[PDB]
Amino acid sequence: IDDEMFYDDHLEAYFEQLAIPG
Amino acid sequence: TLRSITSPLVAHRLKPIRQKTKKAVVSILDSEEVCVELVKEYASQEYVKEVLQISSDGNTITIYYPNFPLADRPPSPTDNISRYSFDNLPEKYWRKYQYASRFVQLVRSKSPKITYFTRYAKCILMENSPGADFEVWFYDGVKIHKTEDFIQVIEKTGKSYTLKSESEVNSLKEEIKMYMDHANEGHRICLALESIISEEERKTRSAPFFPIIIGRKP
Amino acid sequence: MAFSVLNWDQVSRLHEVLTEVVPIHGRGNFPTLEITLKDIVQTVRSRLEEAGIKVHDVRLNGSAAGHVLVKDNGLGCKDLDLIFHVALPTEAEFQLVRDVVLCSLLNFLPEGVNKLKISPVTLKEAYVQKLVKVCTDTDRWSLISLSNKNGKNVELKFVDSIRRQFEFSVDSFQIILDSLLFFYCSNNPISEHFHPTVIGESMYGDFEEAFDHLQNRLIATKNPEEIRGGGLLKYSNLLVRDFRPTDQEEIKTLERYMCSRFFIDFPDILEQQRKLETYLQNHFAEEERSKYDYLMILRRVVNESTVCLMGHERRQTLNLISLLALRVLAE
Repeated sequence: IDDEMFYDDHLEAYFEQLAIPG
Repeated sequence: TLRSITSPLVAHRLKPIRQKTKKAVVSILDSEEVCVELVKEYASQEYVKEVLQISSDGNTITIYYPNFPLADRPPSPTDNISRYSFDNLPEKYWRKYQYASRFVQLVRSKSPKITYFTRYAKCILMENSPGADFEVWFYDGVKIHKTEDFIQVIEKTGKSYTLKSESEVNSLKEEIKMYMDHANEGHRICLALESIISEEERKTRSAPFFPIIIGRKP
Repeated sequence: MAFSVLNWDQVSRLHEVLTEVVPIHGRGNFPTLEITLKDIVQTVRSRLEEAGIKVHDVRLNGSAAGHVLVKDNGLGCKDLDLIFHVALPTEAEFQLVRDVVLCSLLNFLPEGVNKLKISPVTLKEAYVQKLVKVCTDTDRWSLISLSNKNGKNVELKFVDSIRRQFEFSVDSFQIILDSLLFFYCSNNPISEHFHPTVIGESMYGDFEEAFDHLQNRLIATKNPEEIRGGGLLKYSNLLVRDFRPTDQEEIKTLERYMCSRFFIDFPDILEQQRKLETYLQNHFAEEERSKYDYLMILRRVVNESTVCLMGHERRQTLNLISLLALRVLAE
Protein backbone atom coordinates (compact mmCIF):
# COMPACT_ATOMS: atom_id res chain seq x y z
CA ILE A 1 0.00 0.00 0.00
CA ASP A 2 2.99 2.28 0.66
CA ASP A 3 2.35 3.95 -2.72
CA GLU A 4 -1.10 5.33 -1.90
CA MET A 5 -2.11 8.97 -2.22
CA PHE A 6 -5.19 10.02 -0.24
CA TYR A 7 -5.20 13.85 -0.43
CA ASP A 8 -8.34 14.54 -2.50
CA ASP A 9 -11.23 16.99 -2.33
CA HIS A 10 -13.53 15.44 0.28
CA LEU A 11 -10.64 15.94 2.69
CA GLU A 12 -10.62 19.55 1.46
CA ALA A 13 -14.24 19.91 2.60
CA TYR A 14 -13.14 18.44 5.94
CA PHE A 15 -10.35 21.03 6.21
CA GLU A 16 -12.69 23.89 5.26
CA GLN A 17 -14.99 22.75 8.08
CA LEU A 18 -11.98 22.69 10.41
CA ALA A 19 -11.12 26.33 9.76
CA ILE A 20 -14.76 27.55 9.62
CA PRO A 21 -15.04 28.28 13.40
CA GLY A 22 -12.22 30.76 12.74
CA THR B 1 11.55 -2.84 16.40
CA LEU B 2 8.78 -0.66 14.98
CA ARG B 3 9.36 1.99 17.66
CA SER B 4 12.81 2.66 16.16
CA ILE B 5 11.27 3.74 12.81
CA THR B 6 8.14 5.74 13.70
CA SER B 7 6.34 6.88 16.80
CA PRO B 8 2.99 5.45 17.95
CA LEU B 9 -0.03 7.33 16.65
CA VAL B 10 -2.30 9.54 18.79
CA ALA B 11 -5.94 9.98 17.80
CA HIS B 12 -7.03 12.15 20.77
CA ARG B 13 -9.13 15.21 19.80
CA LEU B 14 -9.33 14.32 16.09
CA LYS B 15 -12.59 15.01 14.23
CA PRO B 16 -14.34 11.98 12.64
CA ILE B 17 -13.68 11.48 8.92
CA ARG B 18 -14.33 8.77 6.29
CA GLN B 19 -11.76 9.10 3.49
CA LYS B 20 -12.00 6.79 0.48
CA THR B 21 -8.84 6.06 -1.48
CA LYS B 22 -7.93 3.98 -4.53
CA LYS B 23 -6.54 0.98 -2.60
CA ALA B 24 -8.08 1.51 0.86
CA VAL B 25 -10.66 3.23 3.02
CA VAL B 26 -9.51 5.08 6.15
CA SER B 27 -11.98 6.15 8.83
CA ILE B 28 -11.68 8.15 12.05
CA LEU B 29 -14.77 7.09 14.00
CA ASP B 30 -16.65 9.07 16.65
CA SER B 31 -15.04 6.93 19.37
CA GLU B 32 -11.63 8.27 18.14
CA GLU B 33 -10.48 4.76 17.22
CA VAL B 34 -8.90 4.60 13.75
CA CYS B 35 -10.12 2.00 11.25
CA VAL B 36 -8.47 0.89 8.01
CA GLU B 37 -10.50 -1.16 5.53
CA LEU B 38 -8.75 -3.23 2.85
CA VAL B 39 -10.76 -3.14 -0.38
CA LYS B 40 -10.69 -5.88 -3.02
CA GLU B 41 -12.72 -6.07 -6.24
CA TYR B 42 -14.80 -9.10 -7.28
CA ALA B 43 -17.25 -9.47 -10.17
CA SER B 44 -18.55 -5.91 -9.97
CA GLN B 45 -18.59 -5.05 -6.26
CA GLU B 46 -15.85 -4.28 -3.76
CA TYR B 47 -15.41 -6.06 -0.41
CA VAL B 48 -13.31 -5.72 2.75
CA LYS B 49 -10.77 -8.49 3.42
CA GLU B 50 -9.42 -7.26 6.77
CA VAL B 51 -10.10 -4.44 9.22
CA LEU B 52 -7.48 -2.68 11.39
CA GLN B 53 -9.06 -0.96 14.42
CA ILE B 54 -6.41 1.11 16.29
CA SER B 55 -6.91 2.49 19.81
CA SER B 56 -6.68 6.24 20.48
CA ASP B 57 -3.16 5.86 21.95
CA GLY B 58 -2.68 3.19 19.26
CA ASN B 59 -1.34 0.88 21.97
CA THR B 60 -3.95 -1.86 21.56
CA ILE B 61 -4.62 -2.94 17.97
CA THR B 62 -7.61 -5.13 17.14
CA ILE B 63 -7.51 -6.71 13.68
CA TYR B 64 -10.15 -8.97 12.23
CA TYR B 65 -11.11 -10.95 9.14
CA PRO B 66 -14.90 -11.41 8.83
CA ASN B 67 -15.69 -13.49 5.73
CA PHE B 68 -18.11 -7.89 3.91
CA PRO B 69 -19.45 -5.53 1.25
CA LEU B 70 -18.23 -1.96 1.36
CA ALA B 71 -20.56 0.41 3.18
CA ASP B 72 -21.05 3.90 4.60
CA ARG B 73 -19.39 2.78 7.87
CA PRO B 74 -16.79 0.17 8.85
CA PRO B 75 -17.81 -3.50 9.16
CA SER B 76 -18.71 -4.85 12.58
CA PRO B 77 -16.23 -7.33 14.10
CA THR B 78 -16.93 -11.05 14.16
CA ASP B 79 -15.25 -13.50 16.53
CA ASN B 80 -12.22 -14.29 14.36
CA ILE B 81 -10.35 -11.39 15.99
CA SER B 82 -6.69 -10.79 16.84
CA ARG B 83 -5.67 -8.42 19.66
CA TYR B 84 -2.06 -7.13 19.70
CA SER B 85 0.05 -4.63 21.60
CA PHE B 86 2.19 -2.09 19.70
CA ASP B 87 5.59 -3.71 20.39
CA ASN B 88 4.65 -7.31 19.50
CA LEU B 89 2.99 -6.46 16.18
CA PRO B 90 4.50 -8.60 13.37
CA GLU B 91 6.14 -6.98 10.35
CA LYS B 92 3.20 -8.08 8.17
CA TYR B 93 1.09 -5.26 9.69
CA TRP B 94 3.78 -2.54 9.97
CA ARG B 95 3.31 -1.11 6.47
CA LYS B 96 -0.41 -0.68 7.07
CA TYR B 97 0.19 0.86 10.49
CA GLN B 98 2.67 3.33 8.96
CA TYR B 99 -0.07 4.19 6.45
CA ALA B 100 -2.52 5.09 9.21
CA SER B 101 0.31 6.89 11.05
CA ARG B 102 1.12 9.14 8.09
CA PHE B 103 -2.58 9.84 7.61
CA VAL B 104 -3.24 10.81 11.25
CA GLN B 105 -0.02 12.88 11.12
CA LEU B 106 -1.27 14.87 8.13
CA VAL B 107 -4.70 15.45 9.69
CA ARG B 108 -3.01 16.67 12.89
CA SER B 109 -0.94 19.14 10.90
CA LYS B 110 -4.14 20.88 9.75
CA SER B 111 -6.33 20.39 12.87
CA PRO B 112 -6.13 23.60 14.96
CA LYS B 113 -5.38 23.34 18.70
CA ILE B 114 -4.82 26.98 19.75
CA THR B 115 -6.08 29.92 17.70
CA TYR B 116 -4.74 33.33 18.75
CA PHE B 117 -5.82 36.78 17.52
CA THR B 118 -3.34 39.64 17.67
CA ARG B 119 -3.67 43.25 16.57
CA TYR B 120 -2.13 42.25 13.23
CA ALA B 121 -2.71 38.54 12.59
CA LYS B 122 -4.63 35.33 13.31
CA CYS B 123 -2.21 32.68 14.56
CA ILE B 124 -3.07 28.95 14.43
CA LEU B 125 -1.01 26.32 16.29
CA MET B 126 -1.89 22.89 14.88
CA GLU B 127 -2.09 19.58 16.77
CA ASN B 128 0.93 17.84 15.16
CA SER B 129 3.10 18.13 18.30
CA PRO B 130 6.03 18.34 18.77
CA GLY B 131 7.27 20.99 16.35
CA ALA B 132 3.69 21.54 15.27
CA ASP B 133 2.89 23.48 12.11
CA PHE B 134 2.26 27.14 12.88
CA GLU B 135 0.25 29.41 10.57
CA VAL B 136 0.27 33.20 10.92
CA TRP B 137 -2.48 34.79 8.79
CA PHE B 138 -1.75 38.51 8.89
CA TYR B 139 -4.88 40.59 8.41
CA ASP B 140 -3.38 42.57 5.51
CA GLY B 141 -3.13 39.32 3.48
CA VAL B 142 0.47 38.23 4.10
CA LYS B 143 0.70 34.56 4.93
CA ILE B 144 3.35 32.76 7.00
CA HIS B 145 3.71 29.06 7.76
CA LYS B 146 6.35 27.39 9.91
CA THR B 147 7.15 23.67 9.84
CA GLU B 148 10.07 21.91 11.50
CA ASP B 149 11.66 22.09 8.03
CA PHE B 150 10.34 24.73 5.64
CA ILE B 151 8.78 28.15 6.18
CA GLN B 152 6.34 29.30 3.51
CA VAL B 153 5.59 32.97 2.95
CA ILE B 154 3.05 34.72 0.76
CA GLU B 155 2.68 38.42 -0.01
CA LYS B 156 -0.36 40.43 -1.04
CA THR B 157 0.74 40.26 -4.69
CA GLY B 158 0.79 36.46 -4.51
CA LYS B 159 4.57 36.02 -4.89
CA SER B 160 4.35 32.59 -3.29
CA TYR B 161 7.74 31.29 -2.21
CA THR B 162 9.61 29.22 0.32
CA LEU B 163 12.92 29.09 2.14
CA LYS B 164 15.43 26.47 3.23
CA SER B 165 17.92 27.09 5.94
CA GLU B 166 19.10 29.67 8.40
CA SER B 167 21.56 31.00 5.81
CA GLU B 168 19.22 33.69 4.50
CA VAL B 169 17.40 34.48 7.73
CA ASN B 170 19.09 37.73 8.68
CA SER B 171 19.57 39.04 5.13
CA LEU B 172 16.01 39.89 4.08
CA LYS B 173 13.78 42.91 3.76
CA GLU B 174 13.32 44.13 7.31
CA GLU B 175 9.55 44.27 6.71
CA ILE B 176 9.58 40.50 6.39
CA LYS B 177 11.79 40.41 9.48
CA MET B 178 8.97 42.30 11.23
CA TYR B 179 6.50 39.62 10.14
CA MET B 180 8.79 36.84 11.36
CA ASP B 181 9.45 38.64 14.66
CA HIS B 182 5.74 38.88 15.38
CA ALA B 183 5.30 35.25 14.34
CA ASN B 184 8.07 34.04 16.65
CA GLU B 185 6.58 36.05 19.50
CA GLY B 186 3.31 34.28 18.77
CA HIS B 187 5.01 30.87 18.59
CA ARG B 188 6.74 31.24 21.97
CA ILE B 189 3.46 32.46 23.48
CA CYS B 190 1.37 29.62 22.03
CA LEU B 191 3.86 26.96 23.16
CA ALA B 192 3.88 28.46 26.66
CA LEU B 193 0.07 28.44 26.81
CA GLU B 194 -0.01 24.84 25.52
CA SER B 195 2.48 23.77 28.19
CA ILE B 196 0.72 25.43 31.12
CA ILE B 197 -2.78 24.35 30.07
CA SER B 198 -1.48 20.81 29.52
CA GLU B 199 0.04 20.80 33.03
CA GLU B 200 -3.27 21.87 34.57
CA GLU B 201 -4.92 19.13 32.50
CA ARG B 202 -2.39 16.68 33.97
CA LYS B 203 -3.82 17.64 37.35
CA THR B 204 -7.39 18.02 36.04
CA ARG B 205 -9.68 14.98 35.63
CA SER B 206 -12.47 15.83 33.16
CA ALA B 207 -13.57 17.21 29.73
CA PRO B 208 -10.83 18.34 27.30
CA PHE B 209 -9.16 21.76 27.54
CA PHE B 210 -8.43 21.93 23.79
CA PRO B 211 -9.33 23.34 21.17
CA ILE B 212 -8.94 26.90 22.44
CA ILE B 213 -9.62 30.31 20.82
CA ILE B 214 -7.98 33.46 22.21
CA GLY B 215 -8.80 37.07 21.34
CA ARG B 216 -10.91 38.53 18.56
CA LYS B 217 -10.57 40.55 15.39
CA PRO B 218 -11.20 44.28 16.13
CA MET C 1 -5.27 -17.91 45.86
CA ALA C 2 -6.22 -20.83 48.12
CA PHE C 3 -6.29 -24.61 47.56
CA SER C 4 -9.07 -27.12 48.29
CA VAL C 5 -9.86 -30.79 47.66
CA LEU C 6 -12.96 -32.21 45.92
CA ASN C 7 -14.66 -34.87 48.03
CA TRP C 8 -15.65 -38.22 46.52
CA ASP C 9 -19.08 -36.95 45.42
CA GLN C 10 -17.33 -34.02 43.72
CA VAL C 11 -14.50 -36.12 42.27
CA SER C 12 -17.14 -38.46 40.82
CA ARG C 13 -18.99 -35.57 39.20
CA LEU C 14 -15.67 -34.37 37.74
CA HIS C 15 -15.14 -37.88 36.37
CA GLU C 16 -18.59 -37.69 34.77
CA VAL C 17 -17.66 -34.41 33.08
CA LEU C 18 -14.37 -35.87 31.81
CA THR C 19 -15.97 -39.08 30.48
CA GLU C 20 -19.13 -37.48 29.06
CA VAL C 21 -19.30 -38.12 25.31
CA VAL C 22 -19.77 -34.66 23.78
CA PRO C 23 -20.91 -34.26 20.15
CA ILE C 24 -19.14 -31.58 18.09
CA HIS C 25 -21.12 -30.22 15.15
CA GLY C 26 -19.49 -29.98 11.74
CA ARG C 27 -20.37 -26.84 9.79
CA GLY C 28 -21.17 -28.07 6.31
CA ASN C 29 -21.21 -31.70 5.18
CA PHE C 30 -18.58 -32.75 7.71
CA PRO C 31 -19.80 -35.44 10.15
CA THR C 32 -20.47 -34.86 13.84
CA LEU C 33 -17.45 -35.76 15.98
CA GLU C 34 -18.25 -37.88 19.07
CA ILE C 35 -15.38 -36.67 21.25
CA THR C 36 -14.59 -36.77 24.98
CA LEU C 37 -12.73 -34.27 27.16
CA LYS C 38 -10.23 -36.83 28.48
CA ASP C 39 -9.37 -37.83 24.90
CA ILE C 40 -8.93 -34.29 23.53
CA VAL C 41 -6.89 -33.24 26.55
CA GLN C 42 -4.64 -36.30 26.27
CA THR C 43 -4.06 -35.97 22.51
CA VAL C 44 -3.39 -32.21 22.71
CA ARG C 45 -1.04 -32.52 25.69
CA SER C 46 0.84 -35.46 24.15
CA ARG C 47 1.41 -33.70 20.85
CA LEU C 48 2.34 -30.42 22.54
CA GLU C 49 5.00 -32.15 24.64
CA GLU C 50 6.22 -34.04 21.55
CA ALA C 51 6.36 -30.77 19.59
CA GLY C 52 8.52 -29.14 22.27
CA ILE C 53 6.00 -27.06 24.24
CA LYS C 54 5.87 -27.87 27.94
CA VAL C 55 2.33 -28.03 29.36
CA HIS C 56 2.63 -27.13 33.05
CA ASP C 57 -1.08 -27.45 33.96
CA VAL C 58 -4.42 -28.52 32.54
CA ARG C 59 -7.52 -27.00 34.18
CA LEU C 60 -11.32 -26.99 33.80
CA ASN C 61 -12.95 -23.54 33.88
CA GLY C 62 -16.45 -22.20 33.05
CA SER C 63 -19.82 -23.14 34.52
CA ALA C 64 -18.62 -26.76 34.48
CA ALA C 65 -16.56 -26.31 37.64
CA GLY C 66 -19.58 -24.80 39.38
CA HIS C 67 -21.81 -27.68 38.28
CA VAL C 68 -19.15 -30.04 39.70
CA LEU C 69 -18.96 -28.25 43.05
CA VAL C 70 -22.76 -27.93 43.45
CA LYS C 71 -24.95 -30.50 41.67
CA ASP C 72 -27.73 -29.19 39.40
CA ASN C 73 -27.17 -25.58 40.33
CA GLY C 74 -28.87 -22.71 38.47
CA LEU C 75 -26.07 -22.23 35.95
CA GLY C 76 -26.64 -25.00 33.42
CA CYS C 77 -24.00 -26.89 31.49
CA LYS C 78 -23.50 -25.23 28.08
CA ASP C 79 -19.91 -24.13 28.85
CA LEU C 80 -16.86 -26.47 28.75
CA ASP C 81 -13.74 -24.28 28.90
CA LEU C 82 -10.25 -25.77 29.17
CA ILE C 83 -7.03 -23.94 30.08
CA PHE C 84 -3.57 -25.28 29.13
CA HIS C 85 -0.90 -23.39 31.07
CA VAL C 86 1.57 -23.06 28.23
CA ALA C 87 4.48 -20.70 27.55
CA LEU C 88 4.00 -18.56 24.41
CA PRO C 89 6.98 -16.32 23.58
CA THR C 90 7.11 -15.77 19.78
CA GLU C 91 4.33 -15.88 17.17
CA ALA C 92 6.00 -19.02 15.81
CA GLU C 93 4.74 -20.95 18.82
CA PHE C 94 1.28 -19.40 18.47
CA GLN C 95 1.13 -20.72 14.91
CA LEU C 96 2.40 -24.12 16.00
CA VAL C 97 -0.30 -24.21 18.69
CA ARG C 98 -2.92 -23.58 16.01
CA ASP C 99 -1.50 -26.31 13.77
CA VAL C 100 -1.35 -28.75 16.68
CA VAL C 101 -4.94 -28.04 17.72
CA LEU C 102 -6.32 -28.45 14.19
CA CYS C 103 -4.31 -31.67 13.80
CA SER C 104 -5.68 -33.07 17.05
CA LEU C 105 -9.13 -32.15 15.74
CA LEU C 106 -8.44 -34.38 12.72
CA ASN C 107 -7.66 -37.33 15.05
CA PHE C 108 -11.28 -37.94 16.18
CA LEU C 109 -13.45 -39.32 13.35
CA PRO C 110 -15.45 -42.56 13.04
CA GLU C 111 -14.10 -43.89 9.72
CA GLY C 112 -12.23 -41.39 7.55
CA VAL C 113 -9.37 -41.32 10.08
CA ASN C 114 -7.00 -42.24 7.24
CA LYS C 115 -7.63 -38.84 5.59
CA LEU C 116 -4.03 -37.74 6.16
CA LYS C 117 -4.34 -34.73 3.85
CA ILE C 118 -7.49 -32.85 4.94
CA SER C 119 -5.89 -29.47 5.47
CA PRO C 120 -5.98 -27.01 8.40
CA VAL C 121 -7.94 -24.39 6.44
CA THR C 122 -10.90 -26.56 5.51
CA LEU C 123 -10.83 -27.75 9.10
CA LYS C 124 -10.89 -24.20 10.44
CA GLU C 125 -13.78 -23.33 8.12
CA ALA C 126 -15.67 -26.49 9.09
CA TYR C 127 -15.09 -27.13 12.82
CA VAL C 128 -13.84 -23.89 14.44
CA GLN C 129 -16.48 -21.35 15.47
CA LYS C 130 -14.51 -18.74 17.46
CA LEU C 131 -10.81 -17.86 17.29
CA VAL C 132 -9.02 -15.38 19.59
CA LYS C 133 -5.31 -14.41 19.67
CA VAL C 134 -4.08 -12.06 22.43
CA CYS C 135 -0.41 -11.01 22.88
CA THR C 136 -0.33 -7.67 24.67
CA ASP C 137 1.52 -6.08 27.60
CA THR C 138 0.21 -8.38 30.33
CA ASP C 139 -2.39 -10.55 28.57
CA ARG C 140 -0.93 -13.31 26.38
CA TRP C 141 -3.08 -16.32 25.40
CA SER C 142 -4.86 -18.06 22.50
CA LEU C 143 -8.39 -19.42 22.31
CA ILE C 144 -10.03 -21.95 19.98
CA SER C 145 -13.78 -22.65 20.18
CA LEU C 146 -15.82 -25.67 19.07
CA SER C 147 -19.29 -25.74 17.56
CA ASN C 148 -22.29 -24.34 19.46
CA LYS C 149 -25.63 -26.06 18.80
CA ASN C 150 -27.52 -29.20 19.86
CA GLY C 151 -24.50 -30.03 22.04
CA LYS C 152 -22.12 -27.95 24.14
CA ASN C 153 -19.29 -25.61 23.12
CA VAL C 154 -15.82 -26.86 24.06
CA GLU C 155 -13.35 -23.98 24.40
CA LEU C 156 -9.57 -24.59 24.53
CA LYS C 157 -7.64 -21.63 25.98
CA PHE C 158 -3.81 -21.50 26.12
CA VAL C 159 -2.68 -18.99 28.78
CA ASP C 160 0.94 -17.75 29.02
CA SER C 161 -0.01 -14.81 31.25
CA ILE C 162 -3.45 -13.38 31.94
CA ARG C 163 -4.51 -10.18 33.69
CA ARG C 164 -6.37 -12.46 36.15
CA GLN C 165 -9.81 -12.52 34.63
CA PHE C 166 -11.60 -11.75 37.85
CA GLU C 167 -15.32 -12.05 37.85
CA PHE C 168 -18.16 -13.02 40.07
CA SER C 169 -17.38 -15.50 42.82
CA VAL C 170 -19.48 -18.08 41.01
CA ASP C 171 -17.28 -18.38 37.90
CA SER C 172 -13.76 -17.88 39.33
CA PHE C 173 -13.20 -21.63 39.75
CA GLN C 174 -10.37 -23.71 38.26
CA ILE C 175 -9.82 -27.45 38.78
CA ILE C 176 -6.32 -28.86 38.28
CA LEU C 177 -6.96 -31.95 36.16
CA ASP C 178 -3.49 -33.60 36.14
CA SER C 179 -4.33 -35.87 39.09
CA LEU C 180 -7.34 -37.38 37.32
CA LEU C 181 -5.76 -37.89 33.89
CA PHE C 182 -2.72 -39.52 35.51
CA PHE C 183 -4.88 -41.77 37.73
CA TYR C 184 -5.87 -43.86 34.72
CA CYS C 185 -2.02 -45.92 36.39
CA SER C 186 -4.88 -48.03 37.73
CA ASN C 187 -6.34 -51.15 36.10
CA ASN C 188 -9.73 -50.75 37.83
CA PRO C 189 -12.17 -47.81 37.97
CA ILE C 190 -12.47 -45.13 40.63
CA SER C 191 -14.54 -46.16 43.66
CA GLU C 192 -15.48 -44.43 46.91
CA HIS C 193 -12.76 -46.06 49.02
CA PHE C 194 -10.20 -45.47 46.23
CA HIS C 195 -10.13 -42.06 44.56
CA PRO C 196 -7.41 -39.59 43.51
CA THR C 197 -6.70 -36.34 45.31
CA VAL C 198 -8.01 -33.50 43.11
CA ILE C 199 -7.21 -29.85 43.79
CA GLY C 200 -9.44 -26.84 43.21
CA GLU C 201 -8.31 -23.22 43.01
CA SER C 202 -9.88 -19.76 43.17
CA MET C 203 -8.46 -17.06 40.89
CA TYR C 204 -8.97 -14.34 43.47
CA GLY C 205 -8.97 -14.67 47.25
CA ASP C 206 -10.03 -17.38 49.66
CA PHE C 207 -11.40 -20.44 47.86
CA GLU C 208 -13.65 -21.30 50.82
CA GLU C 209 -15.31 -17.88 50.58
CA ALA C 210 -16.22 -18.42 46.93
CA PHE C 211 -17.51 -21.91 47.76
CA ASP C 212 -19.71 -20.41 50.49
CA HIS C 213 -20.96 -17.78 48.02
CA LEU C 214 -21.84 -20.62 45.63
CA GLN C 215 -23.73 -22.68 48.20
CA ASN C 216 -25.69 -19.68 49.56
CA ARG C 217 -26.12 -18.18 46.04
CA LEU C 218 -24.31 -14.88 46.62
CA ILE C 219 -23.12 -12.31 44.06
CA ALA C 220 -19.71 -10.75 44.74
CA THR C 221 -16.58 -9.28 43.10
CA LYS C 222 -13.49 -7.49 44.42
CA ASN C 223 -11.71 -5.92 41.38
CA PRO C 224 -14.24 -3.44 40.00
CA GLU C 225 -11.50 -1.15 38.62
CA GLU C 226 -10.73 -3.80 35.95
CA ILE C 227 -14.40 -4.44 35.03
CA ARG C 228 -15.20 -4.00 31.35
CA GLY C 229 -18.43 -3.88 29.32
CA GLY C 230 -20.15 -7.24 29.72
CA GLY C 231 -20.18 -7.23 33.51
CA LEU C 232 -23.61 -5.67 33.61
CA LEU C 233 -24.95 -8.30 31.23
CA LYS C 234 -23.50 -11.11 33.30
CA TYR C 235 -24.87 -9.46 36.41
CA SER C 236 -28.37 -9.46 34.95
CA ASN C 237 -28.07 -13.16 34.15
CA LEU C 238 -27.21 -13.83 37.78
CA LEU C 239 -30.26 -11.78 38.71
CA VAL C 240 -32.57 -13.77 36.42
CA ARG C 241 -31.34 -16.94 38.17
CA ASP C 242 -32.35 -15.71 41.66
CA PHE C 243 -28.93 -14.77 43.01
CA ARG C 244 -28.76 -11.85 45.45
CA PRO C 245 -25.98 -9.37 46.32
CA THR C 246 -23.79 -10.05 49.35
CA ASP C 247 -24.92 -6.73 50.88
CA GLN C 248 -27.66 -4.47 49.53
CA GLU C 249 -25.65 -1.36 50.49
CA GLU C 250 -22.63 -1.65 48.19
CA ILE C 251 -24.53 -3.13 45.24
CA LYS C 252 -26.07 0.22 44.33
CA THR C 253 -22.50 1.41 43.83
CA LEU C 254 -21.43 -1.71 41.96
CA GLU C 255 -24.50 -1.15 39.76
CA ARG C 256 -23.52 2.45 39.03
CA TYR C 257 -19.96 1.33 38.18
CA MET C 258 -21.14 -1.35 35.76
CA CYS C 259 -23.56 1.08 34.11
CA SER C 260 -20.97 3.82 33.60
CA ARG C 261 -18.40 1.39 32.20
CA PHE C 262 -21.11 -0.04 29.95
CA PHE C 263 -21.90 3.31 28.41
CA ILE C 264 -18.21 4.15 28.06
CA ASP C 265 -17.62 0.88 26.19
CA PHE C 266 -20.78 0.76 24.00
CA PRO C 267 -21.65 4.35 23.01
CA ASP C 268 -23.06 3.61 19.55
CA ILE C 269 -26.59 2.21 19.79
CA LEU C 270 -26.00 -0.01 16.73
CA GLU C 271 -23.07 -1.64 18.55
CA GLN C 272 -25.32 -2.00 21.60
CA GLN C 273 -27.97 -3.77 19.52
CA ARG C 274 -25.41 -6.18 18.04
CA LYS C 275 -23.94 -6.88 21.49
CA LEU C 276 -27.37 -7.57 22.99
CA GLU C 277 -28.77 -9.69 20.16
CA THR C 278 -25.64 -11.87 20.26
CA TYR C 279 -25.69 -12.08 24.06
CA LEU C 280 -29.32 -13.16 23.95
CA GLN C 281 -28.63 -15.73 21.23
CA ASN C 282 -25.73 -17.11 23.31
CA HIS C 283 -27.22 -17.41 26.81
CA PHE C 284 -30.95 -17.78 25.98
CA ALA C 285 -31.04 -19.70 22.71
CA GLU C 286 -34.16 -21.62 23.79
CA GLU C 287 -35.02 -20.41 27.32
CA GLU C 288 -37.85 -18.36 25.84
CA ARG C 289 -39.52 -17.53 29.16
CA SER C 290 -36.12 -16.55 30.62
CA LYS C 291 -35.54 -13.95 27.86
CA TYR C 292 -38.41 -11.64 28.83
CA ASP C 293 -37.56 -11.87 32.54
CA TYR C 294 -33.93 -11.09 31.68
CA LEU C 295 -34.77 -8.11 29.46
CA MET C 296 -36.96 -6.68 32.22
CA ILE C 297 -34.28 -7.21 34.86
CA LEU C 298 -31.82 -5.35 32.64
CA ARG C 299 -34.33 -2.55 32.05
CA ARG C 300 -34.89 -2.22 35.82
CA VAL C 301 -31.14 -2.03 36.50
CA VAL C 302 -30.40 0.44 33.69
CA ASN C 303 -33.29 2.61 34.89
CA GLU C 304 -32.23 2.67 38.54
CA SER C 305 -28.45 2.93 38.10
CA THR C 306 -27.95 5.11 35.01
CA VAL C 307 -26.77 8.51 36.20
CA CYS C 308 -29.19 11.39 35.64
CA LEU C 309 -26.98 13.18 33.12
CA MET C 310 -27.18 10.28 30.67
CA GLY C 311 -30.98 10.07 30.75
CA HIS C 312 -31.13 10.78 27.04
CA GLU C 313 -28.99 7.79 26.10
CA ARG C 314 -30.93 5.93 28.77
CA ARG C 315 -34.19 6.35 26.89
CA GLN C 316 -32.55 5.14 23.68
CA THR C 317 -31.33 1.98 25.27
CA LEU C 318 -34.51 1.49 27.22
CA ASN C 319 -36.26 1.68 23.84
CA LEU C 320 -33.96 -0.95 22.37
CA ILE C 321 -34.75 -3.16 25.36
CA SER C 322 -38.44 -2.46 24.87
CA LEU C 323 -38.31 -3.40 21.20
CA LEU C 324 -36.61 -6.67 22.09
CA ALA C 325 -39.42 -7.34 24.53
CA LEU C 326 -42.15 -6.88 21.92
CA ARG C 327 -40.38 -9.63 19.99
CA VAL C 328 -39.77 -11.99 22.92
CA LEU C 329 -43.40 -11.54 23.97
CA ALA C 330 -44.86 -12.92 20.74
CA GLU C 331 -42.25 -15.52 19.70
